[PDB]
Amino acid sequence: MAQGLIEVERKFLPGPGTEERLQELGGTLEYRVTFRDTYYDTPELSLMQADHWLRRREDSGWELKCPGAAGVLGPHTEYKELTAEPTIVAQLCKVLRAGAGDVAAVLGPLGLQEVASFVTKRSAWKLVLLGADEEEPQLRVDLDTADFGYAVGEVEALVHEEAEVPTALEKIHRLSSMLGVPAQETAPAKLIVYLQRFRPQDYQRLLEVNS
Ligand SMILES: [Cl-]
Ligand SMILES: [Cl-]
Repeated sequence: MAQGLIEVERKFLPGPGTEERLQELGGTLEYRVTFRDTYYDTPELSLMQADHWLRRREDSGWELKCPGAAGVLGPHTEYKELTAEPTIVAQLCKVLRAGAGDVAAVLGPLGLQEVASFVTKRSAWKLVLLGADEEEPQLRVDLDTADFGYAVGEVEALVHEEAEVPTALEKIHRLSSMLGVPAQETAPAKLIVYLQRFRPQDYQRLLEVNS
């Protein structure tokens, strides 16, 4: 189970020189892929309010991201990636305060409805660091373009235990600086931009309740 359940990440807005600097560091373009995700939430965006993200990826399956360090690390920084459907069901019941063995079965009972569906084109780069001669010596950089035109990058470390997260954060920040990402720069998740575009009243309601 070598990869790890915990995503540590930093989103950014790509520029013309991002891939070249990745290459010059020894990074490689591992693949280019296109994937369709459908996201689910209550009409109140209860999951999004709790920094939970539930999606079913075509030809891949369900995933629930939920914060690994809620209240300690800011949103869009660390997520446990839940893919075993019984764990997803348990965590959804927990967050939403509610006999489903699979996620499809729980949507009705929990009041979860489709809130977005869209396709992303991704260039997945990986950087093996120090020729692999260190702990967790691979960082991923995804360069995504959503079908609505939004371009977003993510520098990502996948680790196994919360105790690895501080070091992962440090390495992601250092790689981010080398790719030319301003320290203060933020970039919204694709789903948030989808809501801005196509469900602007939901996006406004989200801003209001999150404050
Ligand atoms: Cl397994
Ligand atoms: Cl995103």
